Amino acid sequence: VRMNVLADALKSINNAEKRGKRQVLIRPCSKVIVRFLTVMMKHGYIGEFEIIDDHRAGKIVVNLTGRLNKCGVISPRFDVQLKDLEKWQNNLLPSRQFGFIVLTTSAGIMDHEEARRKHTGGKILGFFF
Amino acid sequence: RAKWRKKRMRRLKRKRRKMRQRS
Amino acid sequence: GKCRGLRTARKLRSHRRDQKWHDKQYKKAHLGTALKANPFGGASHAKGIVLEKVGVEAKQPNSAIRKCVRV
Amino acid sequence: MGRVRTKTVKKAARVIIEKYYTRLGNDFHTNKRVCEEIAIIPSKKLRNKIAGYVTHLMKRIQRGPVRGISIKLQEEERERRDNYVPEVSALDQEIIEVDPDTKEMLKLLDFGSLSNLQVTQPTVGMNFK
Amino acid sequence: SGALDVLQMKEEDVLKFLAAGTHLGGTNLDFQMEQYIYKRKSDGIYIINLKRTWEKLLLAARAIVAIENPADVSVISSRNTGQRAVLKFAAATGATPIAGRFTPGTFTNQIQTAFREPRLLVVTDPRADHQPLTEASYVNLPTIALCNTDSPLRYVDIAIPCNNKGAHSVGLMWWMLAREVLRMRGTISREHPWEVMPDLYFYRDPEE
Amino acid sequence: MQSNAGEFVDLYVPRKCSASNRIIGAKDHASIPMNVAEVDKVTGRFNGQSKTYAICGAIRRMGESDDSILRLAKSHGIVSQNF
Amino acid sequence: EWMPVTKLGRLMKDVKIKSLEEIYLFSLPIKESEIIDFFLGASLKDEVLKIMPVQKQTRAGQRTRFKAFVAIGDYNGHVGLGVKCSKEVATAIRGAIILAKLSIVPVRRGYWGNKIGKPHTVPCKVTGRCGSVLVRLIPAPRGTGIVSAPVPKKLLMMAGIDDCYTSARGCTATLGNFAKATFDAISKTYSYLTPDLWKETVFTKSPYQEFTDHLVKT
Amino acid sequence: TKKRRNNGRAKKGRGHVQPIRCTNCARCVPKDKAIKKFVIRNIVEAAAVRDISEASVFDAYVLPKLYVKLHYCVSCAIHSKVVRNRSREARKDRTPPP
RNA sequence: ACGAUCAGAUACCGUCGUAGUUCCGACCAUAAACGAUGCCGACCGGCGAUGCGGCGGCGUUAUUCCCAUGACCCGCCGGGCAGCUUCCGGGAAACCAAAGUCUUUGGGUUCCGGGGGGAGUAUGGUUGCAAAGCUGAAACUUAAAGGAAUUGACGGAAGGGCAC
RNA sequence: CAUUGGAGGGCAAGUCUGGUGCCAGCAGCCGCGGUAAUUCCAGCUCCAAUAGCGUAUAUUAAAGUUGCUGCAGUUAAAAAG
Repeated sequence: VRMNVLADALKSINNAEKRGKRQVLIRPCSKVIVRFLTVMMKHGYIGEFEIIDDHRAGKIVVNLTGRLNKCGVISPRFDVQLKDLEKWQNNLLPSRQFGFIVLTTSAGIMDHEEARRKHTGGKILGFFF
Repeated sequence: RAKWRKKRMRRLKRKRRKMRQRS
Repeated sequence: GKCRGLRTARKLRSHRRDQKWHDKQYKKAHLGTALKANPFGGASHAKGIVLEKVGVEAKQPNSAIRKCVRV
Repeated sequence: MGRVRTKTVKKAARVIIEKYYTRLGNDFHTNKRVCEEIAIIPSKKLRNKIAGYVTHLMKRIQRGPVRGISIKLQEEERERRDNYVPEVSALDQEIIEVDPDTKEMLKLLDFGSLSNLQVTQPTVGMNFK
Repeated sequence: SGALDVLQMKEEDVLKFLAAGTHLGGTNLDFQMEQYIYKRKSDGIYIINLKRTWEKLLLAARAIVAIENPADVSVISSRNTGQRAVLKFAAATGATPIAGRFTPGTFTNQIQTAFREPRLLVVTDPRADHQPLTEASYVNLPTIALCNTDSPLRYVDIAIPCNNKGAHSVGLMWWMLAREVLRMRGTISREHPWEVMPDLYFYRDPEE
Repeated sequence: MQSNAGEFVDLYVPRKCSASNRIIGAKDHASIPMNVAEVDKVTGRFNGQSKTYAICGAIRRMGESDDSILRLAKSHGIVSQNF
Repeated sequence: EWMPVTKLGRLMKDVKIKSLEEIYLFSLPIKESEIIDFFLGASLKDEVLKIMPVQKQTRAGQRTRFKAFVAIGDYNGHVGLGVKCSKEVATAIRGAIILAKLSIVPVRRGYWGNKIGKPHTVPCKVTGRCGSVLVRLIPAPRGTGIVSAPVPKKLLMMAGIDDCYTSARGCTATLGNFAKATFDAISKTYSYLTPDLWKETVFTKSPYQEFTDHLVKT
Repeated sequence: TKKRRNNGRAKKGRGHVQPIRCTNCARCVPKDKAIKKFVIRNIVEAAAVRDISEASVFDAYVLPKLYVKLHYCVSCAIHSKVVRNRSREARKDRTPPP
């Protein structure tokens, strides 16, 4: 079956981004990729965006900006034991000056700095730059 | 040519098969 | 194929073991044939008894007749 | 009879028909005795061929706008012709028919002009397949 | 461009725009021209937007006037269909003309005779100047070009939407572009209609 | 930039291209920061101010540059006409 | 003695422009050597890498010509490469010298993660490619020196890149495209986009536009 | 490596294709691989029909032609000069014998 | 098998010709079973041409037809069959809109290669009447085998000027 | 009186000399010795650690030549018809 709209978002945005279109429309969506959109906004990589309502999939239009390089999707879905967090930081994302790996865990959505600040780790799903 | 290398191997395999089955 | 699920170890580790069975650096040290057919049982020395002394040919590019002993 | 001629005369002609042209002859004998004074070469072999090709040049000079030489007469006359008197052509031509499609377009501009509504509507099957 | 309706849409342009045939480009379309059309016939041709035409044409004038000191910009073709127009545009503008025959390396080869240092490139047409357009992409000098529905449009920075096939339309374009550029320069304060008439820029086999 | 304590991230600011909201590299050739004259709009005459356009180099090959500077000029407000 | 030819270099002699900034804003084709041999007068620290002959086979004594790699650096952030093919080792050396003088590329520097002191390495984790060699560059703090083969060791220290980890996914034994890849990696430091970026510049008008005064002379 | 685009046969979206055999060669090749020309002519391959008209019952008759789907193999095409090779790009563009 | 061809022609080539080619029933399981290139899923430039269905109707054309409807006609859509060019990008290049969206390494998942040879061999099992198919090592000889592209010369490959 | 491995590149020193003439030897790789030998045997000289040096065989790293991080399957060995 069709799978992993998170991965499909992280592929469609990078499909259109190097082609330079100002906004983008993606057929499927989820509240959690919405949540990645919001984490992305708190750093400002993307701008504001619109959530086209069609109960069938839910489409998203989101603006692409020169604040971005790429964000990865990791299936299988691991867990950061809060020992391995620094390891994952140093071996996936290109910079400690920007970009901060993403975690779904028992304290809300978050990126790895804010995760370390609340002292709770969990699954890796995203890492951006 | 590899075709007749294989054919030489085939004939020699028949030789060895019969020489082993005889006794 | 190239699959990447999580609990896959029942496929992952056993297929990886089977696909390991191709390196020389695996065969030459993980099946009895290597030890049990090394020209000796394994030793930096090979003590023995000389039984004759002769010369060995070389190939004509570097033509030579070197001094070799049957031990 | 003859042979195809060389660079030492191609240059020796596209210099003299450039500068000495108006002072250059109209027939071979004249060309050669022009060469005697206003030519500097180590022989008469080059001189004879220069004179032959200058005979060629006058064959080609008054022969209409000619692309195989260049002279003042040509330079000025073409420039002077281009220096021209536009006849009464601001309207560019007389009465103009135009299409209802163009009229409906120029409705956006809220524009018209001297108009007759040229009708060319039905098509007979188009670009060859 | 501009918010002055006098530089903008006036009958002063249409009375000649419709005369030439400026509201028709060509049969087919490349995928980079949809910005400049409003209607389509039942007859196999696309009728361009003359308003957007004048819009980007006035932007072209803006570029031509941002030439702070005119001695240093090339107006080029190599096809006689616009050779006369480029000659008579450069003669009156001051920026240098090249037409008829080009030489690759003039403004690309470091060592060269007629080593010319332009600062803007004006081309009659991308289908007409293959090599100079590539060299304009080679050296950091912007590119201005006419644009048809048919035409390939690569490396075009300043676009002029119109058919560039025909002497009549292209002559209208040069003859009105000169007035527009000098207008936005300010030597023309809407005092006169310009006494040169478009027959001057409709290419001629010179027998006059 | 050069931060106060030396958080040195820029040796300088490279010319950023705004026509597509993307940054370019040091060795480019089609990232052209063209100038455009400003009008007086008492006669439409040129006057002494700059409307600038510097697109990322690579888009010229795609030939989107005309369209991008169309958008840039419309937004810049020296071009107001819209059908 | 010496004379400029092209307009930009002639200006550079006409020193009204002082820094390579008024160039690498615009990414100008700087078609003549002496621009940066004006920008510098000495301290042009070089290294003559190597000579590789390459020959074409004919019915007669086949025809061979030699290519000489050389590199230039200043241990500060200036670095470049010069690669020339010539009849003779001498002409190859001189061609490498001139090409390396023109090919200079300044680098955007930073730290291993510190925010104080003087920049010493790449800002982040990057990778440079060509040929078959993809060399992934990683910074390194104080006390970590140079971690490379001779080629990245040199073409980083001479790039002023003092402490560094190099990685290769390809064959470093291919020195030529190895050098080109490990120089492309340095060349691309301005490609990434950071929060320290993402503004709009002030468009410091072209050397041409601001200094037309001499530009209309010939 | 492949010095052809469709390898000299038009099998594109379809299974194995029929055989047909050369007649200057008597060799079997698949129909997509073969080369097919359609020749028409009169009986005498020159203007001898003028002589045929000179002594004829009717003046000259409407001349029923001969129509043939001429076949060659590739190698008989080479031997008998139907076409010849083309440049490493000029093989791409096409100009069959008229 | 017979005539020629040629030192050998047991061959090409020419003349006959059992088995084969043909049908039916059960075997036999192979190759250049070659797009040498899994499958499902999305996306990424255009059109010169294509095939069916649903579909917007200028002008054709046909039945007493406008309204049932065939060929048309300019076309939209859907996944289908494709060529052309384009730096979208990848690779070592040929090249391929896929052999792309890969270190800026991760949508899912069956087969599978680990230097050359030895070797698809022995050996054991298993189907086969058969020939063999699947399964599959080891000692041993080796620092080279291999592809991709440029230049020389070769060609009884062709297409073109010229020498007594 | 302190040596152990070298004196061709790879791999840190001699375009060293008498020989010897593909001859012994060196060369883990290339090749070097086929009289005008930088690989042999000696003299000086220099290279490398140093009371050490390798030799030889198990062990690791380099390794992304086991691909979990993190392989490749057109052509290179590779996709069941």
